[PDB]
Amino acid sequence: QQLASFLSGTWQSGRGRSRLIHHAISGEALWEVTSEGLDMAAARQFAIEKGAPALRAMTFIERAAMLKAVAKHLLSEKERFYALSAQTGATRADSWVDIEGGIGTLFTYASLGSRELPDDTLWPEDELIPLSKEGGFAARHLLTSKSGVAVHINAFNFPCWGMLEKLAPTWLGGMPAIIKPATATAQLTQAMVKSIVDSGLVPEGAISLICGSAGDLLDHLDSQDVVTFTGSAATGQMLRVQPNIVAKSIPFTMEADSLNCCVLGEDVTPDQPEFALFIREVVREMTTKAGQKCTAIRRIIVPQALVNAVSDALVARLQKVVVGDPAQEGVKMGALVNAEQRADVQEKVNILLAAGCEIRLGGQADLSAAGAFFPPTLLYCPQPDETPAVHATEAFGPVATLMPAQNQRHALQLACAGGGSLAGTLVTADPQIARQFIADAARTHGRIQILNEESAKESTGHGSPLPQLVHGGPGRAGGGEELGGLRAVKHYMQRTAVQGSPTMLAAISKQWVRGAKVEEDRIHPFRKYFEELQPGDSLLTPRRTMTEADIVNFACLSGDHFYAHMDKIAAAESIFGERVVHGYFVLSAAAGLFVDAGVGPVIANYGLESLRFIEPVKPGDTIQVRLTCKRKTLKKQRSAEEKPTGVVEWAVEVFNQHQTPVALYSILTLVARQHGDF
Amino acid sequence: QQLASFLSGTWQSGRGRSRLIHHAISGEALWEVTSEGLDMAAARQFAIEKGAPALRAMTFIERAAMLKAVAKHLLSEKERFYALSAQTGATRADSWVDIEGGIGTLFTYASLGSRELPDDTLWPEDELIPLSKEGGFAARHLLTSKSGVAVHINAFNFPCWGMLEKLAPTWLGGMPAIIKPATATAQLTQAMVKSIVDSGLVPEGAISLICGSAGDLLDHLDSQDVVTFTGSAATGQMLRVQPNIVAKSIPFTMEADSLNCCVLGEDVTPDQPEFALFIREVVREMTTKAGQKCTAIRRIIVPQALVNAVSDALVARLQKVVVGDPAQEGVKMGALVNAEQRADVQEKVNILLAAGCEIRLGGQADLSAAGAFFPPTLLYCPQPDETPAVHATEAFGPVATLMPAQNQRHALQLACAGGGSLAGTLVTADPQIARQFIADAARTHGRIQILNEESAKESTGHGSPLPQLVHGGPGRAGGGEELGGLRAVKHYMQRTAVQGSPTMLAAISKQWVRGAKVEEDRIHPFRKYFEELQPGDSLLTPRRTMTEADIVNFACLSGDHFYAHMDKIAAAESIFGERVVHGYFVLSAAAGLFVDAGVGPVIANYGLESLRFIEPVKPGDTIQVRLTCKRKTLKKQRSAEEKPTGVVEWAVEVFNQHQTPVALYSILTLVARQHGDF
Amino acid sequence: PGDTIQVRLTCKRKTLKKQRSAEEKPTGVVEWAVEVFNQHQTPVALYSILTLVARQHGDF
Ligand SMILES: CCCCCCCC(=O)SCCNC(=O)CCNC(=O)[C@H](O)C(C)(C)COP(=O)(O)OP(=O)(O)OC[C@H]1O[C@@H](n2cnc3c(N)ncnc32)[C@H](O)[C@@H]1OP(=O)(O)O
Ligand SMILES: CCCCCCCC(=O)SCCNC(=O)CCNC(=O)[C@H](O)C(C)(C)COP(=O)(O)OP(=O)(O)OC[C@H]1O[C@@H](n2cnc3c(N)ncnc32)[C@H](O)[C@@H]1OP(=O)(O)O
Ligand SMILES: NC(=O)c1ccc[n+]([C@@H]2O[C@H](COP(=O)([O-])OP(=O)(O)OC[C@H]3O[C@@H](n4cnc5c(N)ncnc54)[C@H](OP(=O)(O)O)[C@@H]3O)[C@@H](O)[C@H]2O)c1
Ligand SMILES: NC(=O)c1ccc[n+]([C@@H]2O[C@H](COP(=O)([O-])OP(=O)(O)OC[C@H]3O[C@@H](n4cnc5c(N)ncnc54)[C@H](OP(=O)(O)O)[C@@H]3O)[C@@H](O)[C@H]2O)c1
Repeated sequence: QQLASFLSGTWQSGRGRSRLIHHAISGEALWEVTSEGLDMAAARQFAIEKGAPALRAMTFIERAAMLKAVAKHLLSEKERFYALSAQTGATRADSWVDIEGGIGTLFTYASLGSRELPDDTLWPEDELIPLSKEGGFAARHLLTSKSGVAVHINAFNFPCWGMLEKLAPTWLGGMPAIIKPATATAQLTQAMVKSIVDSGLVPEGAISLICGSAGDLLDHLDSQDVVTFTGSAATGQMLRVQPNIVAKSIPFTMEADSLNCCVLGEDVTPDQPEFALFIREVVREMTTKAGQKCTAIRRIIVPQALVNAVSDALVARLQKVVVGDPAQEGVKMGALVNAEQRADVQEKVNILLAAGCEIRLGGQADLSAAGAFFPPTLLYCPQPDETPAVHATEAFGPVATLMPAQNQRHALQLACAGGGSLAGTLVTADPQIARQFIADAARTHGRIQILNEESAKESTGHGSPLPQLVHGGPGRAGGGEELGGLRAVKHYMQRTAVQGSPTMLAAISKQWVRGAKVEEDRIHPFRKYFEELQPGDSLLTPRRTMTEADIVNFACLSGDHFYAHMDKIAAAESIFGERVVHGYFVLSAAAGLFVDAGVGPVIANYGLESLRFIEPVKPGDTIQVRLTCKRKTLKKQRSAEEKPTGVVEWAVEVFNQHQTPVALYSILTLVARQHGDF
Repeated sequence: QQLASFLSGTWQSGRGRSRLIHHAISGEALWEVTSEGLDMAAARQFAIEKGAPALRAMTFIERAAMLKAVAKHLLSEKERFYALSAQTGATRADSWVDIEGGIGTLFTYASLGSRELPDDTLWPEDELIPLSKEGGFAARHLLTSKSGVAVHINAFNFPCWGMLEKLAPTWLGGMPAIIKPATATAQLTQAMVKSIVDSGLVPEGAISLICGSAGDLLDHLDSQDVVTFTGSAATGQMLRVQPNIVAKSIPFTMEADSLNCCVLGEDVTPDQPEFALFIREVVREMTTKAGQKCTAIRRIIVPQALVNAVSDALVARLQKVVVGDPAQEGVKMGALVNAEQRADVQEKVNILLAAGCEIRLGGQADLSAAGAFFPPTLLYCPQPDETPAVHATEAFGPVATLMPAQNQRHALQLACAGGGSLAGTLVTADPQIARQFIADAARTHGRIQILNEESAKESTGHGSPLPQLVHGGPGRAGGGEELGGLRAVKHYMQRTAVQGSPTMLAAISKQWVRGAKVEEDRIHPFRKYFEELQPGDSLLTPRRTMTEADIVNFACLSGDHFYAHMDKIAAAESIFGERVVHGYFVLSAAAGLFVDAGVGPVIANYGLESLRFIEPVKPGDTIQVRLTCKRKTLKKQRSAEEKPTGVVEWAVEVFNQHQTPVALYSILTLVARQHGDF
Repeated sequence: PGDTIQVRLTCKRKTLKKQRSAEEKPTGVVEWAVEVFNQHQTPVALYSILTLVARQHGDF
C-alpha cells in the first residue's frame, strides 16, 4: 500500500527501492514508504515562491489565528488519529499524551502569538537603544521572518507532538515547512498533514511532507533556510557536516538522545511521601510510551543507604505493570514500534550488561514474538564512576539503570556525568538541597523538575515537554533548544539591528518610539476609534502647577504619609533636599490632564507597562503631559457577544517648566474597534 | 624575537617552524610567532580547574565591577596601545576607533551587568510561567553559566577590539577565555593580555593567550565549551566540520566575511544634503582602517539615472585621500598590514576585473614596496544581475564596487543578492522607502543604518559595531550573533527551565515568585536595611473599604473624570455594569496601606515595574495589600559622597474581600544599605 | 503653618475592668499620656487619652 508524500502542492509518491512500516502489535506491513524520483528542488521552489510570501503577507495576529483554526480543526477530527496511533503499539493514555500534546502546543502558540505579537509583518523586540547624546540617532532590534523553508527531520516517537511542536513556531515565525517524518510511523504524520491541507486554513505551499528519504533536499538549501533535526546523535552528527549546510551556513538545530537522571536527595527517608512519589514518578516515567520518549528517566541516582529500599520498591511497583496489547483490558504498558527497535533495545541492554548488573528481566526478551514487546527492565551499577558505558549508552525502551551516591556531592557529579542531558529530577523537601542541585546540575540539563509533595499534585511529570518551556539540552542532547515560548519562533526569524533617526525607526517598526515626529490633529486621541488611531497621535496637555496643597491632599487621600512628603525636617535630611510631590500624584494628575471625560472608544485601563521617576517634582512646579499613541495590536473577540476591541499602548511623557522629563512611562488601554469579525 | 603565549599562568613560547610578523608601514620583521610544543590540554585543564570556579563563585555584579576595573586599568595606559597599534599601519583615528571601541565595550558591559544582572550566581530571565490551576506547580527559566572555556579565534583587523568585545560577554558570563589572535597582528593582543594579567584584577586562569596556531586545542574541548570564530568563510567552514566540535556538539559561533550593500534611494537628488552625506559615508567607510574592517561598504547600489553623478562625486572626493605613513602629516588613509594581504586584495581585484569594469586606480598596486600600500579603488559593474562574481568575492581593502538599480525593486534584490550580509545601509528621506527596504532586506543583513540628514549629525557610522546591537548576519556573514546587549552573555550560559513549586523556585532563584512561602516577622519590611531584607519578607496590610466618596475625592483631586467613575448612566452601559474605583486610586491606596511613615532605609520610589488590573474595584468592596520582597540587586556607590544603597523590588498583591487579586504588580524602591564597599 | 508635629504616645495607667457579663469580651481601660511637641521640642498640647483595650485572659 502506497504512503503518499505531499510535494509541490500535489499528493505524490515515490518510485524505486523502499522501506516499509511494520505493524507494532502484530507485525505485518500495512504501509510502505518511498520517495525516490520525487523532485526535491521543485518542492523547495514551490514552497519558497508560493507559500513563503503567503505567510509573510500575513500579520502575526493572522498567523496565530490560523494556528488556532488548525488546532480546532485537528481537535475536532482527533478520533481517526487515535486509530492511526494505535498502530504504533501505544496505549490509549500514551496516544492521548501524543495527540493532545501536539494539539495543545498549537493552542498554546496561538494564545502566545495572539497576546504578545504585533499586528504587523515585522516584530520589534526591543524598546529603544539611544545611541546619541541629543536623540537624533538611535536603534532597535527587528525580527523579520526568513524567506526560505524549514526542513524538519523528526523521530519516530511523537508523530503528532514532535511534528506539530516544530510546526507552530515555524508557521508563527512566517516560514513554510517541509516535514521529513521517521519512516517507522509516518502514517500518523500523513494523517496530520492531510487533515491540515484538506481544511483551507493554511495557504498552499505552507506545508509539505516526504515519507521516505530526502537525500537531495539538503543539497539544495539556500542560506535563508533552517534545518531542525530530531533523532539519535549519530545521524545528526552526519547531517551537521553536510557540505551545503556548512557552506551556505544555514542554522542546523540538532536535538538528540539523552541520559536523563533522577536524583534522590539525602533528606528523603522511606517513611515519607517524598519516597513514594519518587518511586511513582520513576515507574510512571519509565513505563509511559514503553520508554520510547526522549524525556524518560534512564539513570536513577539514590543515596547509598537507600539502594536496597529503592531497588525493592521499584520492582514491587513494576511487577504490577502489564505488558501486552492495548485493546485488551487490564494492560498498562504497550509495545514498541519495530522488531528492529526491539533488537536495538536488547543490544543496548547487552552493551550495558558488559559492565553492569541485573535486578529484573533484562536481556531475556523474546525476539521470536509477533509483537514488539520488551519487558520493563531495571538495571544496577555497583561501580558508577568507574563505568563510562552507563553514562554514554541509552537503551531506548523501558530500561533505566540504578546506581548509588555519596551525600549530595557524588550525586551531582553522577547527574552531570551524562555529558549533557535533556531532563532531570531532584526529589527532595529541603529547599537548600535544590539550590545546590540547580547551581551545579543545570549546566548540563535543559530542564529540571524539583519534585516534592506540593509539586506532585498538579505536576505534568518528568516526560512532558511543555510548549512554553525550553526543550533542549547541551552536549549529548544536541545543544539546540526548542519550545521556549516565543524563543522558539525566533529561530525562524532574522534578528537585525536597525539604526537611524527615531522618526525613521517609528515608520520602520510601525510604532512610535521616543523621538519621532508626532501627528497632532486638533482633536483628542481618546475620541478616535481603533482603526483611525495611528502610532504617533500625540497630545500636548494643558499644565497643572504642583503645590504644597496638592502634596497635602494626596497624602491625606491616599494615606501615603512618607517622610519626604509630610515632614519638613527629614525632607531636608533626605536625598531630595526638601519636600517633593508624590510619584503616584504625578501619575494621577497626568491622567487628570489627558483623559477625556466623555463616553468614547476608550473602555478600560488594563494596566501600566513600565514606570520610572527620573527627577523629583517639587511644590511650585508645573506639569505637562505628552500622551502619544505607540502600539495598536488588536484582540480577537473571543465571543460573538463581546464588543470588538484592541489594546492600544500610549507613551506618556510628563515633564515640567524646564522641559525636563520627570516620570515618563507607558500605559496600556483597551480601546473599542469600529469593526469586528463576530 | 619571541612573542610569548600565555598558558597555565606562565608566559611560555613555542618551539617549531615560526611565522613572523612584518611591520606594516616599513616592511621589516620585528616579531615572530610560534606555539609548537605548548601543552594545550594543560592550558584547558588549568583554566577549567582554576579560573572557571573563581569566576563562577562571583556574582554578576562583582563580574561587572571587575569589567569596569579592567576597563579603567586599560584606559590609564592606552598610549602603549597606540604605540603598538601604529605598527599595524593604522592611523591615529583608526587606532583610536580600535582601542577606544574595545574599551568602551568593556564600559558598556560593565554598565549593563551592573544595571540589569542580579546579585546572584544564577540568573532567572523570565518572570514566572504558571503551569497549574491551583498554583503549586510552576516553572521559570534559569541561566546558569558554563563550567568550561571559551575559545576565541579572532581576525587580524581589530586586535584590541575584536578580542575585547568577546572577552567581556565571556567574563560577564563567568567563563575563562583562551584567545587565539591572528598571527599577523598578535603583538597588540599580547599587549592587551599582559596589561590585563599584570594588574591583579582578574582571577588567575581567567584568561589565556596563544600567539600562534592552536593545533591541539579544538581536539580537547568538552561539551561545556564554546568556540567563537572571526575570520574568512573559507576557514570557519573547515573549523565547523572539526570532528570534536561536531562530536561533543559544542556551540561554534561562526562569523565571517560579508559584502555590505549601501543603497542610494530614488528620492535622493544631487542637490540635497542626502547625496553629499551618502558620498561622505561611502568615502569615510571605505577609507577607515584602509578598508580593512568587516563592516566596510563593498557594494554601492545607486539608481540608474544617478550613476555618473555618484561616480564623479566619488572620484572627486577619493582623489583627495592621501595614502602614506600615519606619523607624517597630511595623510588620511594608512596602509594594510602585510604584503601577503596586499597580494590577496590585488588577486581579488583581478577576479572582480575578470567579469567587471574599472573607474579609478585599481589593480595597479606596487608589490615591491617597503610597505603594504594599496590605492583606494572604485569599481563598476554595468550588469549587476548578470555577474555572480560581484556578489561572491570580497576584496578586503579599499576596494568597493558600484552598480546601478531600477526604481527600488532592483535595489532590494541587489541588496539581498549578497548571500547573507552584515551592515547594510539605505540613504533616503522618505520613510516608506525605508519601510519597504527593511521589509525585504533585513532578511540578509544583521544591521541596517537608515542614514538621513537627522541621523548623520551624531551617527556612529556604517562600520561601528555598537556593543549593544547584534553584530552578525546570516548566510555568508556566518550566522552567528555577537554584542546583542545581554544577548551576547547568553551564548556563554545554559538556559534551563527549572520546574517545581513556587516555594522551591524562590529558594532556587534567590527571589520570591508568586506563591512561595512568606516570612512575616512582626516588624515592617520598610524598617529593615538592605542587608536584612530577604526575598520573601512579606507584609499583610490592614484593609480599606472603597466607597463612593473615595471615587469622588480621587476623581476630583486627580482630575480624571472618566465616565466609568463619575457617571451613573454611562457606567451602567459600559463593560463594568456600574461605577468602579479608579485603578490609580487602587494603586495609591495600596501605597497608603504598606508605606512606613517614619524615617528609615527606604529612600525613593524609583519607578514601578509592571502593573496589570484584573478585576474592577467597586464601592462597598474592601482592599487588602500583600507587600513582599522580591529582588535586592545592590547598586555600587559611584562616588565617595553618595550613600550606600540598593534597589529592592517589591511584589505587590492587592486583593478584595473574596481574595481575588485585583491589581497585582511590582514596585521598585531604592533602599539604603547599612554597609558599603569603600 | 510650617511647624512639624511629633507625638509621644506612652502608656500611663492600666486598671482592668471586670467583664460584667459572661458574653462580654475581657477588657481593660488603658490610659495613655500623649505628649505632642514641635521642632523646637517644646510641648504644644499635651493631653491624656483613655482607651478600652482587650485582655488576653478574663474571669468569665
Ligand atoms: C510608594 C513606594 C514606597 C516608597 C515611598 C515613597 C517614596 C517617594 O515617594 S519619593 C518621591 C517620588 N520619587 C521620585 O521622585 C524619585 C526620583 N527618581 C530619581 O531618579 C531619583 O533622583 C533617585 C533618588 C532614584 C536617583 O536615581 P539615580 O540613582 O540617579 O538613577 P537615574 O540616573 O536617575 O536613573 C533612574 C532610572 O530611570 C531610567 N530612565 C528612563 N529614561 C530616562 C531618561 N530619559 N533619563 C534618565 N533616566 C531614565 C533609567 O534607565 C534608570 O532605570 P534603570 O533601573 O533601568 O537603570
Ligand atoms: C488612564 C487610562 C485612561 C483612562 C481609563 C480609565 C478606565 C478605568 O479606570 S477602569 C478602572 C480601573 N481599571 C480596571 O479595572 C481595568 C479593568 N479590569 C480588567 O482587568 C477587565 O476585566 C478587562 C476587561 C480589561 C479584562 O480583559 P480580559 O478579556 O478578561 O483579559 P484577561 O486576560 O482576563 O485579563 C487582562 C490581563 O490580566 C493579566 N493577569 C495577570 N495575572 C492574572 C491573574 N491571576 N488572573 C487573570 N488575569 C491576570 C492577564 O495576563 C492579562 O494581561 P496580558 O494581556 O498582558 O496577558
Ligand atoms: N527533542 C529530542 O531531544 C528528542 C525527541 C524525540 C526523540 N529523540 C531521540 O530520537 C531517537 C529515536 O529516533 P530515531 O531512532 O529515528 O533516530 P535516528 O534513527 O537517528 O533517525 C532520526 C531521523 O533521521 C532520519 N535519517 C536517518 N538517517 C538519515 C540520513 N543518512 N540522512 C538523512 N536523514 C536520516 C530518519 O529517517 P528514516 O525514517 O528514513 O530513518 C529519522 O527521521 C531517540 O534516541 C530519542 O532519544 C530526541
Ligand atoms: N564579525 C565579523 O564578521 C568579522 C569581523 C572581523 C573580520 N572578519 C573577516 O575576517 C577576514 C579577515 O581576517 P583573517 O584574514 O585573519 O581570517 P583568517 O585568516 O581566515 O582566519 C582568522 C583566524 O583563524 C585562524 N586560522 C586560520 N586557519 C586556520 C586553521 N586551519 N585552523 C585553525 N585556525 C585557523 C587564523 O590564525 P593564523 O593567523 O595562524 O592564520 C586567525 O587567527 C575578513 O574577510 C573579514 O571580513 C569578520
